[PDB]
Amino acid sequence: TTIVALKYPGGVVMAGDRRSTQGNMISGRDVRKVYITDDYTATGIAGTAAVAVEFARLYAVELEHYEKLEGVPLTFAGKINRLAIMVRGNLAAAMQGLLALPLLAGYDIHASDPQSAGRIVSFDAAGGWNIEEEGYQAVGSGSLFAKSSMKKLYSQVTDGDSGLRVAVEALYDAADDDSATGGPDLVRGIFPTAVIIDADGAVDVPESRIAELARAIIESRSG
Amino acid sequence: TTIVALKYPGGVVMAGDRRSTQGNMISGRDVRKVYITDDYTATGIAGTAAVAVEFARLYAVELEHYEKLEGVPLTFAGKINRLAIMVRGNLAAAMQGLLALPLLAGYDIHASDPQSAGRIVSFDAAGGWNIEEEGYQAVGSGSLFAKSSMKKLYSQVTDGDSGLRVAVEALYDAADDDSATGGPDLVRGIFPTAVIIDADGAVDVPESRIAELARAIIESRS
Amino acid sequence: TTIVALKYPGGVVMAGDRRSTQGNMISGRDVRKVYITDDYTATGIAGTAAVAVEFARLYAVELEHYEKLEGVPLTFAGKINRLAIMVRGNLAAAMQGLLALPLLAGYDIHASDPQSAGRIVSFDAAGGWNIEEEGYQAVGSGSLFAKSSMKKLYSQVTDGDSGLRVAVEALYDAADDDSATGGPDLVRGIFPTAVIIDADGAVDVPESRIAELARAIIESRSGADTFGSDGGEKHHHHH
Amino acid sequence: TTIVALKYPGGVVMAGDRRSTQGNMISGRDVRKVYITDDYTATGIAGTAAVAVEFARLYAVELEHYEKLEGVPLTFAGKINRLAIMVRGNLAAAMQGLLALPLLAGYDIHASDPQSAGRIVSFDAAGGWNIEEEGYQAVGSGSLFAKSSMKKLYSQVTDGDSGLRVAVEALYDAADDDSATGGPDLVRGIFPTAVIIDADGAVDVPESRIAELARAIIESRS
Amino acid sequence: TTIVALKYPGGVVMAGDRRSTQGNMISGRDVRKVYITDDYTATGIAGTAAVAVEFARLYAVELEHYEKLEGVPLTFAGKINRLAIMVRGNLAAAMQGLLALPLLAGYDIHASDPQSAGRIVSFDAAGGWNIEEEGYQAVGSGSLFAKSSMKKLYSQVTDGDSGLRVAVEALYDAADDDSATGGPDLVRGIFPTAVIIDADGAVDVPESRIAELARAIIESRSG
Amino acid sequence: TTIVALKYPGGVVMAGDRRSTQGNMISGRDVRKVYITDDYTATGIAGTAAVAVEFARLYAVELEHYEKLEGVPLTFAGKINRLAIMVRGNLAAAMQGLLALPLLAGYDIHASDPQSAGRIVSFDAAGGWNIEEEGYQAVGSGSLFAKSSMKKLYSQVTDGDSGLRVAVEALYDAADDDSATGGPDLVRGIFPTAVIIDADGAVDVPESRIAELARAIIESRS
Amino acid sequence: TTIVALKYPGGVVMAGDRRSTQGNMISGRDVRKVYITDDYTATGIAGTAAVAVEFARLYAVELEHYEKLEGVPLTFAGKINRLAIMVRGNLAAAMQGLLALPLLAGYDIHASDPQSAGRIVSFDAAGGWNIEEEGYQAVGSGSLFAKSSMKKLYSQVTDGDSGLRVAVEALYDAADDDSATGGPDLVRGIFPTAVIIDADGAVDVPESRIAELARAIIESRS
Amino acid sequence: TTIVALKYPGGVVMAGDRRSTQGNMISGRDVRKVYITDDYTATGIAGTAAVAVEFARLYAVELEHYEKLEGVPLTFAGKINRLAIMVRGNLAAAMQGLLALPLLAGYDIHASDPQSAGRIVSFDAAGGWNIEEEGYQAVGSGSLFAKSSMKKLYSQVTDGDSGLRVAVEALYDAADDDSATGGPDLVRGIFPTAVIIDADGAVDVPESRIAELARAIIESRS
Ligand SMILES: *C(=O)[C@]1([C@@H](O)[C@@H]2C=CCCC2)NC(=O)[C@H](CC)[C@]1(C)O
Ligand SMILES: *C(=O)[C@]1([C@@H](O)[C@@H]2C=CCCC2)NC(=O)[C@H](CC)[C@]1(C)O
Ligand SMILES: *C(=O)[C@]1([C@@H](O)[C@@H]2C=CCCC2)NC(=O)[C@H](CC)[C@]1(C)O
Ligand SMILES: *C(=O)[C@]1([C@@H](O)[C@@H]2C=CCCC2)NC(=O)[C@H](CC)[C@]1(C)O
Ligand SMILES: *C(=O)[C@]1([C@@H](O)[C@@H]2C=CCCC2)NC(=O)[C@H](CC)[C@]1(C)O
Ligand SMILES: *C(=O)[C@]1([C@@H](O)[C@@H]2C=CCCC2)NC(=O)[C@H](CC)[C@]1(C)O
Ligand SMILES: *C(=O)[C@]1([C@@H](O)[C@@H]2C=CCCC2)NC(=O)[C@H](CC)[C@]1(C)O
Ligand SMILES: *C(=O)[C@]1([C@@H](O)[C@@H]2C=CCCC2)NC(=O)[C@H](CC)[C@]1(C)O
Repeated sequence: TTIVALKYPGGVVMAGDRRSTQGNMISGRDVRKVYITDDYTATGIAGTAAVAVEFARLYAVELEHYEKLEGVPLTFAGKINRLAIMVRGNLAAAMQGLLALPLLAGYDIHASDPQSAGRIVSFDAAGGWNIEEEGYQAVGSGSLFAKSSMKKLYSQVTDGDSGLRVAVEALYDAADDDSATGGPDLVRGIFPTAVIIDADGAVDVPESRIAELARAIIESRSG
Repeated sequence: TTIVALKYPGGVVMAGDRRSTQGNMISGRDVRKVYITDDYTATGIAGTAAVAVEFARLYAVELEHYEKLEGVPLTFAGKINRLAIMVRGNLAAAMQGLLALPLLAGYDIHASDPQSAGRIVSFDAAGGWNIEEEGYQAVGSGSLFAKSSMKKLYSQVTDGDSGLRVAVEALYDAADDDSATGGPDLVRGIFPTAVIIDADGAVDVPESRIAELARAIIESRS
Repeated sequence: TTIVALKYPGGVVMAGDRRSTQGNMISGRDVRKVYITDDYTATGIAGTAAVAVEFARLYAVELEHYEKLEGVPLTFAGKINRLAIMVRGNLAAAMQGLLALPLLAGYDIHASDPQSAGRIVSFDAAGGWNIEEEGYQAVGSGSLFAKSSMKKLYSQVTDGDSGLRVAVEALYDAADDDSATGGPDLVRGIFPTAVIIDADGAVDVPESRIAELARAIIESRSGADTFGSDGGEKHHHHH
Repeated sequence: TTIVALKYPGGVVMAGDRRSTQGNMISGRDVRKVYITDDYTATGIAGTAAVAVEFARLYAVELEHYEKLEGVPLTFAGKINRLAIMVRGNLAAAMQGLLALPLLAGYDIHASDPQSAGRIVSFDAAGGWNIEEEGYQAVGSGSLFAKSSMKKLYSQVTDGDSGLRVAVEALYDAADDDSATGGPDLVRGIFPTAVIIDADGAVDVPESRIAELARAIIESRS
Repeated sequence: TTIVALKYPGGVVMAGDRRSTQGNMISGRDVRKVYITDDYTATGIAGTAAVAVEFARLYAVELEHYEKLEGVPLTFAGKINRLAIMVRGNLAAAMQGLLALPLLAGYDIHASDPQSAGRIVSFDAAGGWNIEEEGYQAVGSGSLFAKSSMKKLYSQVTDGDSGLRVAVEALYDAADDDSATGGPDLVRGIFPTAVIIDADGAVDVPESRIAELARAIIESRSG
Repeated sequence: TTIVALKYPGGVVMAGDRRSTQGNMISGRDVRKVYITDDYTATGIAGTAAVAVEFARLYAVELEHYEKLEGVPLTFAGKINRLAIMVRGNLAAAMQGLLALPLLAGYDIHASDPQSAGRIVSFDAAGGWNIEEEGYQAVGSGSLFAKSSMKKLYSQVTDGDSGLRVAVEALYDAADDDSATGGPDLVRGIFPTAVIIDADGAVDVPESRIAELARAIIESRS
Repeated sequence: TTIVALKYPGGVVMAGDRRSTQGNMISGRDVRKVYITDDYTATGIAGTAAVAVEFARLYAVELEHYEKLEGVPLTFAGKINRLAIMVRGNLAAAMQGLLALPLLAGYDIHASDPQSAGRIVSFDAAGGWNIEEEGYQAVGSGSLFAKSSMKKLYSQVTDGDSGLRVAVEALYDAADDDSATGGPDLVRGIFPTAVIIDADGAVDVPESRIAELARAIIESRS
Repeated sequence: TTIVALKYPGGVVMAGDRRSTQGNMISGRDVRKVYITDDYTATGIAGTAAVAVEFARLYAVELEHYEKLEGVPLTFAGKINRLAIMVRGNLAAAMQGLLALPLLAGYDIHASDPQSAGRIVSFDAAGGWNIEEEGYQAVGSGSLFAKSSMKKLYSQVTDGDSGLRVAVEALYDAADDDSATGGPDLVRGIFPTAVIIDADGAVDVPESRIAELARAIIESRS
């Protein structure tokens, strides 16, 4: 698994691979690992699928629940805290192998400066969180490969589209070096999924845009 | 890893993938796992990379050693026995994680009927061997996928070329389902290696022929 | 054990073998592993026999329970969630050798496009589920053999009968390679069971069509075996 | 695995199934488990395949080795003792999972009464042996089913052919109840192998004869 | 990690490095480990990030909670006891690898002599506390190097400014000998954080001030 | 520790960091980890220092020993085999926490094409070796960061100087992400060491050249 | 750690060292280990710092709590029992390494004979207590050294001042032989603390008096 | 234990504390840990006393043995290697708890520049050695304190006497923070021992010079 997230001027993008495995066996090729959790946030999760999925589903319900009860959404800091508490609650199970780690991306409508209102937050198994300041982050078995790739490509990020391209290329580098991360599948037409979030909210990136970027990356390296 | 071998009218073909890993990490993309061990035999090995390479190397030396000392090569049965003894000798080390399992393919110049002189032999960790009679075999983490694929494609094998095509497609199916087996890499131009053996001896299959077959398999599935 | 499920234009079919074992011993030859759980869904279970039967029985009760209480059946997504929660609830027991894994097949009456309303969903021990979209799935010790077989035969599925045939052939290939899966028993007349589900609902497939399909698969392999050889050599002859 | 042996008036018959497995997986369908070890004896072996084959191969060499060195074959009791010593020698390996148990069938040319010169001997992991006196014996995971079947069918053995039939039916019952034992495979035409030994020596039973008995048992149960 | 604290005439200073690691990997470069917990106290924490952060957050809430309920802030001794009880409460978890150890610095408004009203308190895993009487203390994997450095530099601490400079140099020595403690990062412009507390209260030291001190220390040792 | 090696047109460069640690403690700042082992080869080693230093020293003696005894140096393949055998010989100790892994760089004087005569070989704990074909390799705790960095920078390598620059930058990237790898120390004036090998032999890269490259990388990133 | 207590005509004195350690490291030099727990009692504690401090603090609160609620202080026997019960309550934690052992010294206002109203009570991990009647006692890693020293010096105790001198010299002897007990630190001017208790109540001994005695002991041994 | 060594213009000095312990108990106050091992070298050892003494004794014999046999002393590099091999030989025992680590100080008569001919070499449990390049080193439980102290005082070393003073002060700081290292004992008149080595050879520093330095350090800190 590999999930990446990066900030660009005016927003944030999060993308994830489609592979699921059982030991060495490829058991899934179209899993979606990045979810829009509310109008301004997306959650990507690595680790045990059952827990990962529950986290994303319960977390979206909890965010909207607060909103309906209180009339206003939680502040970004409050959203982070709720995710952290949810991860912390799974600590015992995690020690027993049901370990799941989310990566949170969002756009803070209340931030002072809009161009930098993008947010990336990582979490550890005990519920510790860290608001990323370096511009990008990644979780999963291919995360180190992805991060070392973004380290070299990040300077090319100037807007949402160059942001998305660097994210897809980082996932491509993760797949190139980590057999547990799925690369673009040209035969079946399956590609990484991605969410972009800016002042207008969180939106799924259309598969055809990702397909085009992936094919370009492949062609480019083919020579 | 996946190494396959299958028999076709007049000979045998053995093909192997190119991937090496360390845990989930892809650590190699061009490893050669199939070796010509003498004029009429090829060995493909799965398992611990260090042990596999050493088995193939020592085994070829042992075969030629006998030939130079005695003036004639070992009978095919003798070749099988030496490889089995070599595997048996690694049993202790294997239980400690140094396990390697070879797959042997050959053409028996002394067999009565030439069209069926092809031989495929598999081995277990204790040195047990079995001369295959169903037409094909495979070893490695992708072997079950490869064998289930060849079970459906084998009736198409009628000569060396259709044999080669089915072998490459079996490796393609193994890579499709086993993350530890490498599929054809069109970006880097790296494909499975293969050896064909018939009455004229063992010869490495040129990469261009495999690339061709691989692209046709991919085109067909898209 | 092997349970398979596959989608065909307009529906879905699920079929299961009949073997039960205790170690190497064959302890049962007529176990039924595929259940109609409601009018539009079937459940096939692999693993610990005791837990498997209980999951199917309790799940059917839970689906009907909701229907009687609320006046309407659960949406397909809700059916999936309930089965996932039930599996998750057995996680402790499963880590202690009581593990069971279900495979769910259904027809979604509320799906937009009827020809593809067929649904196949797999589950892992922790309750994780995945709606299958490659057309087929299988669970049990013979599942890898069944899936590799279906991978090569799936392009032949064009309707319910060809789908049934392919499912039976996949079970046949699983039994051919997995000693824990039972093949067709011609001496006793026992064959895999199957359920077909389409817009008119889930129905058990009659034993006689499955028996016919099975003998046809066997005669066909018998013929191919004689036609074939080992790179030219034939080591056995039928007599 | 299931190997059976039974005495009939004037000789003995030994038959074995063809299945090899690795966990639940069927890894082989034509394995031969019964060997003619010398002119008057056959050995069938169950357990670890590597070791089983070595035993049979080494044992035949040892019997013929004695014969060439001393000019005469070992007495039947001496043949038993050598086999026992070979099994005992594998005891450490066996406790480590490489356990193989042979079943020995023979015809004693030096026995006083020819009609009963047939011999069946079983062995345990420590090298203990027992000359069977009840008429039949079996080894392997399906042995209990085979023995209970022979217990009911043994009164039908009156000569070599009815003995061969009972042995095949015992293997059929073992496969019917033990998933590790292979039944007759009508699709592939593969059947249990058998060896018959009488005053004229040990001979392999032709496959066609076993196929016919197998079909009659199946028809009869159908 | 290294957190240092030292008393100077009239107050106290606490400074912390910015590194977070996962095994040998540097996983963070801008973590803040020193928090102002109330108007007159600061808490620096080493160990498990998740527990560390939760300690500081809950501790700040608990101190203000008492103040709002009772109308007056807790005495300094009461503040120490509350932190000790919180640490003790994590002992079972700590034995499971979730260990966190705080270092408390404060200014006691009720102390008789103002020049020495500065306070430094250390804590062990069982909730034991000790009010430091030798002028400085440190916690974390680089604490012994920091303390041995302050032992030689402490006589130079005559006021809050030289106290801040020494604190920075002790952290510099900790980073020089402990790979788990981060040194000043001149390329990215990231430096240790610090808090100064005197009769006017606790205040964050501006990063620019720390950067100047760090550059000066670096120039000096260069020759 | 991080040691990197990369091929450039006409040769090869190997560079290593200078840090040694004991747990979290920095215990050394000027360790040299890259050695010229003969006129055309360099060895860099990661792992337990006592064993690493021993391996480089013993290996250079072995290479020269052969040369003096036989009158000619070992072929490159033979040099690889000797290093592999030495590593294999330490396996028991390595499972005991004494593990050391070398990285070998060389220039093959007997290679057909001089521009590509550069060689990079990696080794695993069991003595398995692999001649690298992707152009670069790295060993040590910072190796993955270094390899990911070189993957993006490798296309800039057109000669020995750009090759050296990319190697230093890879080490810089390794130190930026791995606390166990030492970055350039501007205060003390200590920098990574490097060896360049081309048709004229292996020569140590002067510290001043490395220092200029390091400063340029630092200025570039700030 | 070392805490000593001894009876003198008319009262009792308790004194403790100032060292705290973490393994071999000296982590503290001014810890106070002897507390006045009520007007007529002092408690000194050895073992886990966290537990010892909590024992002294909770115990003082419990004694005064009883006094305020009931209007009169607990009898000396009651005070002993409360401390024993508190120690017993820590048993589980103590078996887990959180072990602390108190030493209690007091003056019993209700005793018949005032010259001997001094009391010293020791405690074990399970809450067992013992009223010491031999004149002195000590707890901590240096206690055996302190007791053997007091055994030889005790006959010199004739009043409060000589009692104080013997206590300080016993702590001196403990520090002389036990690296975990701190000696008088002349450089920093830190000395053992002490509490004296007689008919007028418990009072802290001024540091200057202890420093004086310590200097005299050192002069004497020089 | 703490043993320090530092280079000064023209030579080197090595000094060690005098304490030996058994658990928390001080079991010795006058142990000598620094030995002159030949005319130009001194060895200081920490760890298990039995093994430490054996090392110093055996090593001095080995150095002189070579000299008598070959007519010339070993080069400094050879002396290092011999000590390393001796340490490596104790690795199995060290794992079992008999761990001893030497620190080597010497003056290399064959060095090009005399003012810097001083040498300091440290060793790890596996026999790994490192020629110190930053001016000083220390071994033992108080070594980190001693090194952090020398890091601040080293710029004061300008000759043999200031180097000896700084070495004594570093040992004083080690004793101040490590209960296992002995400080100057003014009551008994026992101080750290030291060896100075320059072009004229290794000589023991007279106790009176060390006593004066120690008393001055103590008064200074008072
Ligand atoms: C990824 O972390 C991975 C996925 O299978 C899993 C599936 C769906 C969404 C959550 C992530 N988890 C694992 O355990 C695999 C094995 C290493 C995986 C492919 O990495
Ligand atoms: C295959 O068996 C595999 C290869 O890495 C290895 C490399 C070279 C030749 C021998 C075979 N061995 C392993 O351990 C991997 C993980 C399961 C592998 C990719 O399958
Ligand atoms: C299959 O999964 C299998 C069946 O015995 C069992 C029986 C009835 C319904 C649920 C499935 N379960 C087992 O434990 C056997 C051994 C691996 C089995 C035949 O596979
Ligand atoms: C039988 O004993 C069996 C055979 O696989 C084996 C193969 C060839 C000749 C010797 C016997 N051994 C096993 O381990 C299997 C599983 C228990 C087996 C099928 O019973
Ligand atoms: C420090 O103690 C350290 C920090 O990562 C951690 C991070 C943020 C605030 C609390 C302290 N904790 C650890 O576990 C690391 C291990 C080497 C650390 C760098 O020392
Ligand atoms: C590197 O591999 C490293 C070095 O300390 C060591 C020292 C000198 C030359 C050989 C390599 N070895 C280790 O054990 C450290 C910790 C993982 C190290 C810094 O990486
Ligand atoms: C003494 O018992 C000792 C002290 O550190 C401790 C500190 C303050 C008051 C209670 C006693 N406790 C220990 O664990 C040390 C090690 C043996 C100690 C110095 O003896
Ligand atoms: C020091 O290393 C130490 C000494 O007792 C010992 C004695 C004589 C010369 C060799 C060194 N070794 C130990 O085991 C003690 C306790 C940890 C010691 C005081 O440190």
